[PDB]
Amino acid sequence: LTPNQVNDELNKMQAFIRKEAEEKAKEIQLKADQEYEIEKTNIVRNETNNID
Amino acid sequence: SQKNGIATLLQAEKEAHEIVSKARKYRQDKLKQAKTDAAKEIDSYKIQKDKELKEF
Amino acid sequence: PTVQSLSERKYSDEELRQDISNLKEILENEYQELTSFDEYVAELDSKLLCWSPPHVDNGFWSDNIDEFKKDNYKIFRQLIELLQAKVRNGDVNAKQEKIIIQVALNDITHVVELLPESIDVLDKTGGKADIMELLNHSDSRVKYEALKATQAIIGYTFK
Amino acid sequence: MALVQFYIPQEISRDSAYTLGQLGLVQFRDLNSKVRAFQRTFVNEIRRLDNVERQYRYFYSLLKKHDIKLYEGDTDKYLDGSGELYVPPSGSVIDDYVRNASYLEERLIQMEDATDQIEVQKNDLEQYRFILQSGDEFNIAAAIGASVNYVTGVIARDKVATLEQILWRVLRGNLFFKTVEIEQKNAFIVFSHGDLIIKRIRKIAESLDANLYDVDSSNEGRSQQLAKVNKNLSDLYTVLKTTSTTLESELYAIAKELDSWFQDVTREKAIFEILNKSNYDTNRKILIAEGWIPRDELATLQARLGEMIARLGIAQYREINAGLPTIVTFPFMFAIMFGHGFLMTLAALSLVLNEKKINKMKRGEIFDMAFTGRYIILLMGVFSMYTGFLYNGTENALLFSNSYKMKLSILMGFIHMTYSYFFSLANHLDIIGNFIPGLLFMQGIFGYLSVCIVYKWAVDWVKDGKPAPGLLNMLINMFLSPGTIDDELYPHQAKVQVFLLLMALVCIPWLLLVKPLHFKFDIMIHQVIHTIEFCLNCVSHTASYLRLWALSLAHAQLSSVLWTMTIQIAFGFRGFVGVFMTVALFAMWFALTCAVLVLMEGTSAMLHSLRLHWVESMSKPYEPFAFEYKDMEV
Repeated sequence: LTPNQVNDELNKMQAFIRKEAEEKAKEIQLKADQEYEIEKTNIVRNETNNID
Repeated sequence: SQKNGIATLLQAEKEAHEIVSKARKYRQDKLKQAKTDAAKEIDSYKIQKDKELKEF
Repeated sequence: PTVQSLSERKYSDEELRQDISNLKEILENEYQELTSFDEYVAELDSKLLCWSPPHVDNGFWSDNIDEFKKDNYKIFRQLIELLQAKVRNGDVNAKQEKIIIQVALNDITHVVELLPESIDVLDKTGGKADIMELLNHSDSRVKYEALKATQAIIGYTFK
Repeated sequence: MALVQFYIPQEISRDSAYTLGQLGLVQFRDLNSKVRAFQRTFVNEIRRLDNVERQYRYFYSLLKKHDIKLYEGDTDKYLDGSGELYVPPSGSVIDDYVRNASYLEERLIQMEDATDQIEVQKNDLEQYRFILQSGDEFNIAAAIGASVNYVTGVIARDKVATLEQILWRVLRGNLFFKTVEIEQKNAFIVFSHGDLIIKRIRKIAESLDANLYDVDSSNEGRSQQLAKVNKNLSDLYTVLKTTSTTLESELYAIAKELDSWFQDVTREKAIFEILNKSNYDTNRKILIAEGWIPRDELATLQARLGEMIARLGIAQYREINAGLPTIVTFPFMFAIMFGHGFLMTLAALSLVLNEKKINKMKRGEIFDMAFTGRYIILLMGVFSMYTGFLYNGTENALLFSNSYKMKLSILMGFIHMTYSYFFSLANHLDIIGNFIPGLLFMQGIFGYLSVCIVYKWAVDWVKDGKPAPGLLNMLINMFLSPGTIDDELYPHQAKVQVFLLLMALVCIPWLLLVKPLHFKFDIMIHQVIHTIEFCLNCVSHTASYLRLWALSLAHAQLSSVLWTMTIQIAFGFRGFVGVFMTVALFAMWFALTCAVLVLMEGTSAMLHSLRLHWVESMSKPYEPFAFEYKDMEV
């Protein structure tokens, strides 16, 4: 009924959605960096053993 | 401003979805370059082994 | 069990749900891939009975029922001798004896139900008279397991 | 403080938001399901609904295995104490209920199967114990050997054993023994034959009655088998007693948890259905509202069911119109058809005290609908005592009370018709018109008939009328314009019919013409349909309102005939004959009088049908009958 409650709830919902999207993007970037690091480390270890 | 918060919240949710899709594309790019790192490291290790063989 | 119950409920970020689904198959497949006969023989030889996910299934006792017979059913006579030996020495109405007594009494019901020849080794070893004494005491969960083993022995003792 | 979520279409968000906000709701913001990222629909809601259905099936299996009846009632509202005690306002988890109920369901199923198998084995050993003792009686000398041919058997009675002896004598001749022994019920039978005919006697006993063989027992390792059968029958009673004690002790602690978990799973299923967890609910309901409810307005939020929103957190008008005039016009006009109202006031007064236990008892089919409409039966039953005691001026004969009872229903219905026209004219609030012109011809005809009816009963001396007046005044009017009076008219005297016909004739064209003019600040067929419907309902209301004197005269004549034909016969023959004949006559008189009053009260639905059909058109279905009982509750 009031006009301030829709703006306050929409601003809090938008800020919480933006923070959740930023945290999910940071977690996805960290998981992709860790998976790329292990995926490089395995083939680097195998190629280093074969070259050794 | 009752009908404006859903219109702004839809654009904010689409911006959050594109922000998640950009991080997924960056994770796919790092997963693509992860094999290129070791494939670029093996050719740098074989030349290091060849100097240790030619020195002996 | 918490990973199996948590694997059903899903939400957003389905990559974490695929990570939990990959972790649940590696967690259940890592422990379930072991031998049930070696784990049951090491657990019965160690004198420590505890409830586990693969210890309450009929498939583990079904494959270990034929392999347990080495000399007159020495595996079931050793488990019943450990369960009755825990009742003789190490007196009951305690917290420590009720776990091994309830685990051995609950584990004896599957071997007694799957194999009808365990009544001769159980009656010859003496677990039939000791199994009836556990129902009158406390530990009504272990008394319910002893009522299940006594009901399984009573079902094969008379039809 | 508490999170509330509602769903409805985007056409009544202002009316549902005003009614929901008017009961304590604050911070109401209308949104959708695609504008958020933490409460979006997915397959996890369908898997949670399937887990809630598996938890409901596990609760139904635990309730069926518990030996208690299935709970068919549900209370998810926070207004009542049972809905708050069976459903807490805090959040819940389905995994804790399913994981806390799976072990109880498996343990209850294993305890039920072990108790049934132990009861069947104890019943078999106890049924075979007396047969083994009776067969062993007739130590052991010829009951455990092999040199004597003995045949034992259990039977129901000697009558069933006579057919077995007739079949054994018809299929084997006179080569057997017919004996019967009484047991504890069972029957001890014993047969004798050769040692080499045990195969024919056993095979003939196989197609015979109840299962008895040459050795009726499960243990024969000891001599005799009665000691081992007594030991197994003595251990099976202890195992069945321990299984029954563990089943009763385990089942005694989980009685209310199945109903509370079923109500919490029903509220979680309603929250999942309100959350749009399916794929076909994203095109039907697209409006989802949220708000903050405190810890003191949650009980007040369950006082109204809402128009179309499901008030479940973690004719739906708010104030009008819902049939508010039916609570006064319904019981007052319905009570006039019937002191006969004293028994309805006593039986309706018993339902006030019996409302609590009778609301959860569900005794009978008419007592359920009578208990739901207890306020309408209390108000109509209390109002029936006045009209019932007023009838039986005074009623002495026919042609005397009908002159006042005839105009009494028209004079009483005229105020209800004028109030029903003023109530519809006051509503619909720039947007005026089509209501001020109506109710002018019926107000003039019924006003001139009610004025001559009220003036007719005051006219003594001669300036009055016996035929009727009132009925002959409106009946003679509208036929002749140049009249004077027929009959009992005041010194006016011909301008009333000319003004009534002139004001009634102008009401036809002014009705449909005022509809398009008032809208300008499809109506052609609506104007003629509304004019013909108003012209039909105007005579239909006054024509239908005359049943009150007929029903009251019929019930009052049917009660006064038996009372007047029973009191005089009961009062005569003094002594013990007056007490026995007066008690036996008054008991059968009051017994048929209560059934006649209940028959008239059941047959008094013509005021509800006419008020629901004809009264609903000029005022604004079964919405007013439910709104009258729901009005006193909220």
